[PDB]
Amino acid sequence: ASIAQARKLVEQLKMEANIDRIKVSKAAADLMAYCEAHAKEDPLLTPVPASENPF
Amino acid sequence: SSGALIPAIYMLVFLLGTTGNGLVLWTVFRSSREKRRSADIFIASLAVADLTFVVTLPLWATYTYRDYDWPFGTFFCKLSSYLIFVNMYASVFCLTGLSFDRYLAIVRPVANARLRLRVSGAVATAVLWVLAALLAMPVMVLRTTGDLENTTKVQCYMDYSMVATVSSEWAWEVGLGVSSTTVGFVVPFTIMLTCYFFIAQTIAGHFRKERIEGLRKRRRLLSIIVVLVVTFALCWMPYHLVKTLYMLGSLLHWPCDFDLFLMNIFPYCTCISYVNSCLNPFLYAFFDPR
Amino acid sequence: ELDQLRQEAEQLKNQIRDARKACADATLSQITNNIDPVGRIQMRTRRTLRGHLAKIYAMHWGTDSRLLVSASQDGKLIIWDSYTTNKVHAIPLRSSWVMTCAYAPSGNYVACGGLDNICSIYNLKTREGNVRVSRELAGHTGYLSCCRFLDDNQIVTSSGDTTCALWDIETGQQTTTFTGHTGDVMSLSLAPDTRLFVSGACDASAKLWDVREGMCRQTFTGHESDINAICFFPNGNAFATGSDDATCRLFDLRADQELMTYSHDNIICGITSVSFSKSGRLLLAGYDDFNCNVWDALKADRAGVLAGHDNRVSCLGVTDDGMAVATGSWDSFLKIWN
Amino acid sequence: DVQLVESGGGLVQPGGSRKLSCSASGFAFSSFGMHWVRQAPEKGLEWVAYISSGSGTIYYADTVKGRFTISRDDPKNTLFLQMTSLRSEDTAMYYCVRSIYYYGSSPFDFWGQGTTLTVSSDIVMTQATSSVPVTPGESVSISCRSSKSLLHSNGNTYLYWFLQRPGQSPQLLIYRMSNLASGVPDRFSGSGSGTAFTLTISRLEAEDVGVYYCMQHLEYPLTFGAGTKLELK
Amino acid sequence: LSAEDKAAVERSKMIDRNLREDGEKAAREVKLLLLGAGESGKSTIVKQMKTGIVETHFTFKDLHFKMFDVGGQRSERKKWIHCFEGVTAIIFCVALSDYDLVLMNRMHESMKLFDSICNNKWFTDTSIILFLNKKDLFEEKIKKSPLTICYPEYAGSNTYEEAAAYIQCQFEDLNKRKDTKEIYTHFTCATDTKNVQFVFDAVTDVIIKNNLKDCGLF
Ligand SMILES: COc1cccc(OC)c1-n1c(NS(=O)(=O)[C@@H](C)[C@H](O)c2ncc(C)cn2)nnc1-c1cccc(C)n1
Repeated sequence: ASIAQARKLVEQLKMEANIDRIKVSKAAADLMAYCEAHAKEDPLLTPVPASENPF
Repeated sequence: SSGALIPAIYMLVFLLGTTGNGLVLWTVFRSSREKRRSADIFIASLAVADLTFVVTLPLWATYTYRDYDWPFGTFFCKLSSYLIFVNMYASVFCLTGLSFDRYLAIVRPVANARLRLRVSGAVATAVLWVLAALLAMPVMVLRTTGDLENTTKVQCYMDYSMVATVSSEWAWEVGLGVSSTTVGFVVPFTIMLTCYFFIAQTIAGHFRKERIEGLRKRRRLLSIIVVLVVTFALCWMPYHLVKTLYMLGSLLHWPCDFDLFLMNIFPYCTCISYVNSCLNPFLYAFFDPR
Repeated sequence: ELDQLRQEAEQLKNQIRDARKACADATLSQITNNIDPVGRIQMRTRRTLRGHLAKIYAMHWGTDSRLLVSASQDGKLIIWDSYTTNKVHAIPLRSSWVMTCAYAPSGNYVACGGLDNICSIYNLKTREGNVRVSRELAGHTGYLSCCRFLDDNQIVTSSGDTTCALWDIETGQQTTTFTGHTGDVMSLSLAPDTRLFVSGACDASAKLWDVREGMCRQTFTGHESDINAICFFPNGNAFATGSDDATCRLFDLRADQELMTYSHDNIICGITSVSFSKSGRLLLAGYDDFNCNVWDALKADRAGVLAGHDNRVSCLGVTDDGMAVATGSWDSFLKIWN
Repeated sequence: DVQLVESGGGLVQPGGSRKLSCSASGFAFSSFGMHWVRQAPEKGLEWVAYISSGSGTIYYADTVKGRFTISRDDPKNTLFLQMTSLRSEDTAMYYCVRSIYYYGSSPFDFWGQGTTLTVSSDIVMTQATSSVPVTPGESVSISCRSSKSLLHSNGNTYLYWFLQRPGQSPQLLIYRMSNLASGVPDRFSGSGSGTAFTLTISRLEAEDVGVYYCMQHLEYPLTFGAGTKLELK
Repeated sequence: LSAEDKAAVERSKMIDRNLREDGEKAAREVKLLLLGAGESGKSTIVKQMKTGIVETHFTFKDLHFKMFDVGGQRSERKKWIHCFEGVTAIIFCVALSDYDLVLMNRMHESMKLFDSICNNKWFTDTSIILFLNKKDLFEEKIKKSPLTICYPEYAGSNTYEEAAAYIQCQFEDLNKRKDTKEIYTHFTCATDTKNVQFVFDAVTDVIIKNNLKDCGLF
């Protein structure tokens, strides 16, 4: 029984090994830019009193 | 006889009752509302009826040392009498409602109690107060005030005028008595007797099991369920007792020797009638460990 | 036979850890410390729903940001109207043990399930005029944790023992079953592209699946206890994980790292749910300390505290438009905040 | 599948009394509300009575306030309508109707078959057009006007449309402005606003010949129009 | 409002009435839970009462019951155990014929399971009904084997009553909370429609005690 899971795991990490990686600075700048570019579309950060609030 | 200690006994009763009721109301207020049971609403009604029954005490306490001189105008003592009587009626009625809830919840958990939303659906806490206020409307202002032809002592009291007929004055007053006092004295006490008799027979028929440690709890349960009514009776009897004695004596040819005795003892029983309400917070300082 | 394993497994894990360790030049706080704080945010309770009679275990928002679905521990499943607090439907379940409700992306189907090992699908729009069970899904061995819709014909489920499955609805037969976990699987979220999704195990691990093929592409670690909730970033390149270690974490897909850890010294309870807000600036997290904290995304600073419940909060979500926030508890109430 | 059958009616002397009945067939009768709609020999479509779910709200018409009674019994799945004093303006088919009301419901879904009797302020929809020649393969438009603007504060209009081919029962086409119904081809469009409403078709076939009607649902007294015949020369 | 809004609120009120009726109907039924160790007398216990979770349904003397069984769940127990907070009692089956079978003493595994279920933080205000299933096997098994193999610290002869008392008291000892909950420990193999009577007595006693603690002076 252990023989099957042995291969099932070894091939799993073998497939895991070959992955292209991106650098943390650029990856975090991407989320920063996306979060900054939609500030006006957030109804929870900056609300509106009565014109467009169904609740 | 001709004692001036009643202001001091009034002060001590006020202190004890106010402390106990403030403690119990703070304990029941410091908790949330929805997590509670269905009995602490009646408990809080009892607490407010106890507090309001006592807040007015110092006025009538100093009424003795001032020796029948009323300094607070006209409406103050009539509202005082209204509040004290509605408080006494409300206290008796809310204890009655609490026992009614206990009956409907404990007698048969399966056969009855399908009317829990009917009787305990927060309707008692309104109907009891409404009935107390309605019955206290004559107690609201039927009172009068004044002096004598030469007596400068200013006291306020219940109006005996009712000029409709001289022979109907005492008749209507004794009717008021033997209606209000009689119903408030017999209906609650009889329903308490029936309720606790049924509870006792149920708990005696369902606890036949001869166990080791639960017999102490069964004995304690029966002891508490008997001493509750024992204290209620032996601490509330003399009030209605002396009023009944006076009303039965008055319409009869009776020797006036004990008139002094009854008049002397009448204001004394007031203190123990007060302490009957004053030991109510003990009923949950001892039997409620929350 | 295990002698080769006891070296190859370690060599492979070292060769997969060294690169991701050597690609960690900086952090999120160090780069995003210059942005201004979001300021204290206050949210009031707008509408409270008073229908249930037991615990509430699940909640989901429809696509139109108006309808709602709840599944209580009693045999009921109520569909609400979030604008006027009415009731449009009430479904009596066959089994009284439910742990997930799901709403179709179109508005015609509702799915539920629980300890009964089955996932029932109900049909709402019917000529007769009542909800009728359409298909009873079978093939699992443990309790049913969470289910989600892709379209009106496919559904992804998260079983109890190890498995997560994809089957079509016309035929009650599993289409693809992928197993790589060791322990229970509780939560899963679907990416907007509908081609990828992640699931959270109970052995402190989260994996990224592929809907088409059925293999596991990536794995992440880091928590010291089980994971109870996952929600994607709105963009589709990150997800947040809740744990019973009293902490949340944010991972990145292309980076294969953990960015920031959201944990305070005052909190010691567990986390029951997590969901992002629009634009990915706020992170609402349910807590077992009778509260619902609001966190910042690019900073660790805590925003306001959302506290209006008498029991623990179990499920919460944010509408597609981004206006309302819904929370449910083990009390009978379901609150809507704004 | 869904079937409403109603029967019982003959000749009545001017002052007599008779009772109608309609029987359901498997559509969860207890969860819907039912109506009654009248139609003189060659006239429009009036309104008669109403009964709601749970036998709660019961609203009548104006002309029949004091001589009609409506009742239902959930067992046996049947509906009744009594008559007391009938004059010469009660000769019509009575067209039992179905209705359901929730957030995304479709009122006036299924219409019955009809019986026959021969005794022998409010919104006014004009629909000034009476008859227009039509030819297959092109687009035609029908217009309707109302006394009051129907745009409520909720943001949704309340005015419907109907079709009736010669020799059968009406059916629903669009259950608001711009909300197409189920079981109807998608060659229809509402495109209405304010008080001037319209309805255009893509192509005209041989099955679309008939009469088209209008109906308002703001004020409870439901008024109708007059009709627009298509002749298809 | 419009006519449709009034119709919608009428529908909502009708649904609320129906839900209240359903809750009131379902609020007066006893709920139980059977937990066992491996292959125990649960199979023969469920007999005289009349996939995963299995529901059993029977009534007795104007009282309505509802019994569950989660033996075949096979998952992490601490994770799905939340849902059973409102149960009235917890029936428990323990095999007396497994004191010599080993698979690691079987009876010791049962003791550990009883410990974990009894001291769990959820079921702190609920009673426990303990069934000792096998009687006839015990009589023929004590005469040939020494009980010291199951608990060496015991001192005594090889009769029946002392052994039964020792087993019962050792099972009852693990209950740390002496005051809040009570154990009953009835034997079996005398089913004879008597087990349902024992369950009825236990449930009526626990419900009257719960009512007394909830509203009474307790
Ligand atoms: C605030 O109250 C009073 C204060 C002072 C004197 C009073 O009475 C003499 C009361 N009082 C009253 N007056 S009285 O009865 O009309 C009295 C004037 C009448 O001469 C009478 N009646 C009965 C006998 C035996 C003799 N003489 N009636 N009730 C109460 C009451 C008392 C305590 C608590 C409560 C709730 N109530």
